Amino acid sequence: NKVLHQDLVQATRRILKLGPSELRVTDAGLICKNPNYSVCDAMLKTDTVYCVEYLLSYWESRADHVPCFIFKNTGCAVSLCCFVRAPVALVSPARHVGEFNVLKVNESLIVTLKDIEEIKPSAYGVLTKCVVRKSNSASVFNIELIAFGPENEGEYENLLRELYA
Amino acid sequence: GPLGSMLKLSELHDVFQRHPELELKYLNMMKMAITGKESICLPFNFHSHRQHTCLDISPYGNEQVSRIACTSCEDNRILPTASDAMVAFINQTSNIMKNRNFYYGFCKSSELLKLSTNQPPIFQIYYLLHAANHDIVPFMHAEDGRLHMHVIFENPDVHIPCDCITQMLTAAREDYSVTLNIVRDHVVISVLCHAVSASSVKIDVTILQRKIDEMDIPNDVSESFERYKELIQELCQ
Ligand SMILES: [Ca+2]
Ligand SMILES: [Zn+2]
Repeated sequence: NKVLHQDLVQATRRILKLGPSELRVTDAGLICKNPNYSVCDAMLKTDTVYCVEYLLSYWESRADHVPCFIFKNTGCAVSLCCFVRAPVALVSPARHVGEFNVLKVNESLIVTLKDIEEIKPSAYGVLTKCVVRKSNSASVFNIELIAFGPENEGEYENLLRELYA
Repeated sequence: GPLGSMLKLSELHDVFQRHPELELKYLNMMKMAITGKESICLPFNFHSHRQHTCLDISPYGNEQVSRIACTSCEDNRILPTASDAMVAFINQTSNIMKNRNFYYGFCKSSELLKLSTNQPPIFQIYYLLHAANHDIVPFMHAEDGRLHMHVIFENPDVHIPCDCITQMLTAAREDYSVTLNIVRDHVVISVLCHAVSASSVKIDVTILQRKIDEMDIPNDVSESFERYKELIQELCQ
């Protein structure tokens, strides 16, 4: 369980490409007691593209739980708080993520795999990523979810072949 | 092709454990955007403009497009700021021929011109649009001592870059409203001045007005402008 806990944290740092100071970990003992605590909170840079779907899907891979992440606006930046199972209760103004979202300090945005499926056109050569932007206003941020296919389908298929040797 | 059409990413994880080296390779590869477009309903007021989103007017749809998804734009190129536009406003009399096109819009009226020297965002917005799209034609008119502007795009396919807009709204903020609209198949950006705030700079009206009178209006310009002036008058009323 400690190994699992670590596994998830180490992955989150890799996929989101976060430095040691940019990820906040809460300890598994204190998480085990209460179901409503995040396992890790990731500090996200603006104008940076983040592989949210692959991270969710890795979490669904390692866990037997439908993962639940949530974008929080801290005022001067957005963080992605990561839960293994959806919390029982959340910050009131909580809604699910679309292709574009206006995130206030008050509000909080939930991201699950099922919201991504709705956004992506096909399932087979499409990966969705997210981007945070500083708003026109000072306190507000935008979360953009956008779906992506490969540069070259040959290279992609080559890669898929190389993956099964 | 065959593997690509078949595999869901929920099946790649056990596979990426054996080959963690190829995970990053896979992740980076997915950079051809498919989403980030939506339709826009005219007249499109620029308070409705979604942050960090270019506009694309074309026969294949009037649509707003996200900046990451935008492929018409050019990553290397640097477009000026509202501040650069202000500096240009300040140096008008040094760039009269460059900005010939802007001055034609006054139709040799010195009153509309004098109003422009009290209202920088008019020049600024033109300057900013022109840098993005050189093939535009401005028309100036006044109401209650306030200068307004209509900017016609000569071409039917028009791409307004994201940062061009961001800067526009900066020069336009509070005092102005901007609306995009199509009329007779042409794109027209309408800038309306609600209130003339105090300008903290003073442009030399005389050297500007006198130097503008001296310029000759070419017949290509004259005849092309002649066509377009009508178009606006039809959109107004
Ligand atoms: Ca399959
Ligand atoms: Zn663009």
